[PDB]
Amino acid sequence: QFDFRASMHMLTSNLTFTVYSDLLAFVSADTVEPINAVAFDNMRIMNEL
Amino acid sequence: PAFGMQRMHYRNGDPQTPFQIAEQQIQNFQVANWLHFVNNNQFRQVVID
Repeated sequence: QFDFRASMHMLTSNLTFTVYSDLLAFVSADTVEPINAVAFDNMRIMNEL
Repeated sequence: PAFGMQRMHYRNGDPQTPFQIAEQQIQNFQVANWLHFVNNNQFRQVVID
C-alpha cells in the first residue's frame, strides 16, 4: 500500500562543486640552461672538455 | 704522449691552466724548466720618463 506520510525522504547533497580533470594543465615548468645541469651528485653532466 | 703517461682530463673553468698542472705531474728537468717560465712570464710595470 502507498502511504504518503511514510514514504517521503529528505535527500541531502552539496550545493556547488567545480570538477577538474587535467591537473597538470595548471603548472608551467621550465628547464635551466642545459650547460649547467647537475647529475645525482653535485657535479654537472658533460663537464669534461 | 711523449712521456708515456695518461693524458690529462681537464674540466671547464678550472682555476689552474694545464701548463700550471703539468709542472707538478711531470718529472723531467729540462722540460719542467721551460714549463716554469711560461707560468711566470709577466709584464713588468715600471715608470720611465
